[PDB]
Amino acid sequence: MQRYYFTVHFLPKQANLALLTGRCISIMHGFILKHNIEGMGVTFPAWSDSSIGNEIAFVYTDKEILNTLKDQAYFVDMQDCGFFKVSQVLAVPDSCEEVRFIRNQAVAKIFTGESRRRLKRLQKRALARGEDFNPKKIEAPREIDIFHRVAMTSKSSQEDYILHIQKQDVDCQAEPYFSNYGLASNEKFKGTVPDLS
Amino acid sequence: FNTELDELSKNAEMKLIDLFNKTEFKFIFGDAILACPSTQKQSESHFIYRALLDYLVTLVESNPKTKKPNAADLLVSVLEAATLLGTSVEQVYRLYQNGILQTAFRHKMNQRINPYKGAFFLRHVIEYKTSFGNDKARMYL
Amino acid sequence: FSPKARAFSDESLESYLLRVVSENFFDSYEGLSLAIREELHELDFEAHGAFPVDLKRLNVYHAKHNSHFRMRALGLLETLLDLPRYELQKLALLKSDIKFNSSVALYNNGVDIPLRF
Amino acid sequence: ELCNILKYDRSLYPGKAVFFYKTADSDFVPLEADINKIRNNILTLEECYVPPNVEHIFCRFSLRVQANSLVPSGCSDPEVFSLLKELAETFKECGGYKELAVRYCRNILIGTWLWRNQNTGNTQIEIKTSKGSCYLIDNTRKLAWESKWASDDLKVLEELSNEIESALTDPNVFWSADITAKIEASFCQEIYPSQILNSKQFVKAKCADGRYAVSFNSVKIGAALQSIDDWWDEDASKRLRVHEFGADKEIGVARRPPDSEQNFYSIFKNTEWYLSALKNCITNNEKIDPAIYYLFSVLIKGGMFQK
Amino acid sequence: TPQFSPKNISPQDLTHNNILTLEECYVPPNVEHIFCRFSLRVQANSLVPS
Repeated sequence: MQRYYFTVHFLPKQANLALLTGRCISIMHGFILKHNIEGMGVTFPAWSDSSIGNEIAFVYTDKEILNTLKDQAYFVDMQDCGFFKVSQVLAVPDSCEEVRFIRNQAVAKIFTGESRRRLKRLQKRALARGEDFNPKKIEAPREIDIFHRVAMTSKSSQEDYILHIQKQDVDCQAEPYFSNYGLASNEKFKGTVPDLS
Repeated sequence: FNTELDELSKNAEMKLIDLFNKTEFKFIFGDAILACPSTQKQSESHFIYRALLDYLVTLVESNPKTKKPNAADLLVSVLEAATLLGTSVEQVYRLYQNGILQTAFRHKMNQRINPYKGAFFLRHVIEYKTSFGNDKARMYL
Repeated sequence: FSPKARAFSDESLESYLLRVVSENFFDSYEGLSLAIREELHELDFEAHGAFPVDLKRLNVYHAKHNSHFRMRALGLLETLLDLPRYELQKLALLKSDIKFNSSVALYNNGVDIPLRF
Repeated sequence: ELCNILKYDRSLYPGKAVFFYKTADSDFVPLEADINKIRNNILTLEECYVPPNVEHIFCRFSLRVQANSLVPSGCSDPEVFSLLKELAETFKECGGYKELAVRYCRNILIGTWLWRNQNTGNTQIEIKTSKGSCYLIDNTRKLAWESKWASDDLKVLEELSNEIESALTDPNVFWSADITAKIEASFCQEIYPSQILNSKQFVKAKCADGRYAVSFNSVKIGAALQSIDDWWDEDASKRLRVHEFGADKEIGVARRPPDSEQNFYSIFKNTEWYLSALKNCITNNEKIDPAIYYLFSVLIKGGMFQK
Repeated sequence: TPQFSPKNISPQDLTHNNILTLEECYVPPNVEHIFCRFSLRVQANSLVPS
């Protein structure tokens, strides 16, 4: 029940945060798929409106498996090189302070490529059904709240893409149900993580 | 020397704090260009220098020019550029003066290039060197 | 398009390319040139900018300021026309730093020539 | 030698180049950007692409030409004024304005002025002149500076160069041209108009009905037409936009530096020398010195130069 | 310099730009005619000094 966590702090000032945040989440994703783990959450302690911070923290109920994830190759290698500061497995202060980091896919619609892909599909489907393809445009400009980028590579398809992460604040803890990037996708998954500083 | 340089290429993506087009060459490979014996004598190249560069020629060969940056977008300084061309440092500044070799970010008017800061890409610094033909190039055989 | 004619020991770059367009195919060298200009433009804009349309200024020693880009263009030309690697680059009249008493020189396989000759 | 208040007015007046497409009902539907705002310190991201059912897109602009390169607009020194007047007259009568006019005209025909949108599809260019001529290029993608053209395109080049040269030399002739490019668009092709410097916003032209149509700055189209300077060296890799120090924007260093004798002012100090050279070049198969072509290309650019 | 000699500042700073914030007036697209109107009054003030 007592949710333990550790924290990876990025020491260099000239570090591309979207890259390193992606690497840490990808290694967690790989580990989760290998070991068949469910309930793993990701939190950004040093989250600003300017940017995501130098810190990324992994929140789970078991202590041994977090200790196993702390003892992965990349973490100890980048700690030996002196770029990473990896914290020990500490119990959460467990007072309150729950937030929810969501991967909002709707952010992807502000770019031209998405509209081109989406219209190509609608054309094929409208043509398949047998009607004329005539989509109608929006009158209001698209309203989005601040989001931060996490650069992610598909090793299956060798495709570079980006996770559009948005932070929401909730009152009290919900059930630990997340995506395979531990990232509570705002309808399917409703998983909360403790706010750290 | 090949097998020593092969593991640095395979584990290049591992060490990355930033993107390839923002990281310097000495961050991945480490001192292996500016430690190499100089070719100031005669324009007669050293057997160590002939073996180093001939590895870098096949590096840009295997890393074609795509929208994702790769190991052939590593930044090279004017001294590391001077060694790979085998000329004086003023001669390589003079190529920069007549915009023959193209830096990799624009200095804003009072920026005089720091001789140790990584200025040029590894990519077209090699292609400039393959524009000059010498006898033991891999083109003929 | 896939030309089957291959370079001789001492054949010029222009000679080989004219013998590529001698296959019917393309009507003239210009037609081939504009078709490769289009394919380079879709591939790489820098190599597109380097690659000239005319046969006049196609040798490497003509390009004082975009030699590195010219080699790139030439390498993409090899890759694109179903040729082996270096196939065009061995026929090229390459650059040379050696001065013949304040006379700029030119490089062929092993040999460097004064540009006056 | 050089005056206090020497200044020239530019000779080529291009308008804003508007992007639009034609439907069954309307023959001017403005191409609108998609505005997205974020967050109140709101950031505005704008993207521009061809609507799904549209298969051709149009870039249109007007070019009017005055003869504002014969005499300076202002001058302190009478002898300089008389010298430049006679130099211009000498250069005109020798027939160098024809060579400048041809280079200016060729850039219009190959679609340079379509910057990043050039040869993305099968572009045709229609040119309607004030004198009731109508030229058509048919395919922009088959032309190039160094390429040898078909007789049709060369006839178009000859005729339009003659009209531009007459406009550049005669003060009593008012000359304008309406230039449209029709590009075959792919499915939702991304379009690259001019951006604002200050987030990402596009240069818009507000229509009469209130809608904003993405466009190029006049200065940018100008910069395209006046991209002819390859005189700086014998084997010039590119053609520079005409600059007084031969400044290259992409590479970011001057090709005619102040230290050299090929910058504008060094050439402008030898006018009485070049006048005698031009007077010798009259009656004579002898070609004109490229320094005078660079000189007159700067005078056709204009300036409020020294000082 | 004031007497025509090149002072030595960076070669890259010569191709460098200046940011200009201007106001621009263009005719809206597909507006055929523009109009300029003023009113002129004439008084007999040159007969006698004021």
